[PDB]
Amino acid sequence: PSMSITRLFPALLECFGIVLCGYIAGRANVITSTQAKGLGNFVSRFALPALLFKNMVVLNFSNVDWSFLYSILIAKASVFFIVCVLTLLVASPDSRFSKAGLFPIFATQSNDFALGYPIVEALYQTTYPEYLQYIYLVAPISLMMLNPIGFIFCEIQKWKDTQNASQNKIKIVGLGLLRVLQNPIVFMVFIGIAFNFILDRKVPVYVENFLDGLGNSFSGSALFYLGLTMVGKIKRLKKSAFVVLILLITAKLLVLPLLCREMVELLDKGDSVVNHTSLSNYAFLYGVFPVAPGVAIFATQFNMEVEIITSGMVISTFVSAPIMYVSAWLLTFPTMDPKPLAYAIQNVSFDISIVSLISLIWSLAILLLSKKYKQLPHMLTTNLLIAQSIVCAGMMIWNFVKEKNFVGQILVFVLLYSSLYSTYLWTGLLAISLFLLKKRVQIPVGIIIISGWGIPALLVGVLLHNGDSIDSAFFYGKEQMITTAVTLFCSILIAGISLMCMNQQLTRHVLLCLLLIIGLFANLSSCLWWRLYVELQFFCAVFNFGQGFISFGIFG
Ligand SMILES: O=C(O)Cc1c[nH]c2ccccc12
Repeated sequence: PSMSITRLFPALLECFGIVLCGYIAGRANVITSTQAKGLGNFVSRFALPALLFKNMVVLNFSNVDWSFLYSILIAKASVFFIVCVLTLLVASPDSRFSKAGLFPIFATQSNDFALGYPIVEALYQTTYPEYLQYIYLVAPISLMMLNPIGFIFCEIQKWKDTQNASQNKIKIVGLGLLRVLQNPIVFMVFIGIAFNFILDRKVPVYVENFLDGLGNSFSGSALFYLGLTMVGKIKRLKKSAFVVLILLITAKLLVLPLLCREMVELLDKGDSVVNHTSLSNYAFLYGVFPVAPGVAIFATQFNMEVEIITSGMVISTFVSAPIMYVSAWLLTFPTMDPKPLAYAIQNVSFDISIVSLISLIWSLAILLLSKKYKQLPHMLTTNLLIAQSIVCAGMMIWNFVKEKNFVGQILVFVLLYSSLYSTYLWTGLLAISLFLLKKRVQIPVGIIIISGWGIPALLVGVLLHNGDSIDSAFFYGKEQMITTAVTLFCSILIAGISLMCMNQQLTRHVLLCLLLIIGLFANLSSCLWWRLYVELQFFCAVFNFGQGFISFGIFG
């Protein structure tokens, strides 16, 4: 196989676990924001330049696939151009140039060294080791090609804000270009290239241990500092800022990886289908890396668009975790026969149910201990999150019970499927409560709760076979798909109608409902449908078990 895809979930757990460590440490004030800069300086001024220098000196340029680099770089330049032109057209005069600077940098600059490299290493270290080189070429060449342009627009803004000025364009260009040169990523690549040539790629035996020690310390240290910097960074954005942020995160995490993939398929005219495919897949995963923390640092250095950029970088980081897991598996499925693919979807489900369960336990613990479970709409959220926890238990039980008895499968299917219908129902009932709350009303909490669990249990009672199935979604056949479908059509209608009525704390609950409704749509589409089917089986499994992670992201 082209990707060791089984190595990705541990690598994401490493990455986002160490980010979560840093986030917990900042939240708990184990480290204050001023103490965090001590780690940030080590990370950025010592560990990163050592890592860059080391890898640059070792790098065999007579084995670089320049067509991959040109592809990713043209893809980034395209997204930069698109976001820049589109920003200049859409943004208002008073900050169009800061936006046209920072939004294209945001949309293109990846978290390549801290998050990209551990993930690439996990996937490709054994199967395609030269792909690890391209982190160190794409990420710096990306900066020195695209960042000066964005900085030039920030210097144009700074010039224009200094309204009395009439100063020269060459100052703007040189000053933007100099900020690129001053970046450790850029200058240690020039230096590392110089010592690649001087040293015939041999790092000196007596300097190698130092460069190992500093460079190897980078990854965890950077991920932890990324966690610390993520604390307190998502501010309540305006509607327009939130839509813009969604668009820019879509640029970074959807448009850019699609263009990376397309460009590799244009420009890699090499012969081997397997090499072409794995490189194409790597192009997509490369595009999926979150925004680099450096962009937020630039925004702070310019004092421009800082809330959008900082929030978006944080949100991009959190959103990249599932997108990257989901994408990498999705891109692996074409290479898998249908039974290895069935077990792959259960492995995905198990992996997702682990994180979701942990996130749900935390979310429930917060809602219970804060006693927010006594309030509305939070009590309905609490019931939804209980149902989501029982779904995640259902998956981990199903993983081990999947073909191992018969009546056990019925009890494992019974509780798990009833909870899955409940998650769907509570998604609608939650939106209903938001409408009723926004209306003023004596809200019928007891009826809402007992329906949100009893209607699911009655739906499964009505359903109560396919005993040999690996996938629980078909364990009671087409009649299960019908019962699931009607449940989803109920919940989608109920939720969409009640959110529409609501449109005539509570805002976060609307965001949860929107995101879950998009998920219910996937599982309804997949039920209405019954390679694209295995892909939406993945999106259904992903949602069915992973919905608790969305709940956590919005309440945590
Ligand atoms: O985006 C990257 O991978 C580079 C980077 C530079 N300074 C950082 C601090 C924390 C995490 C990553 C980085």
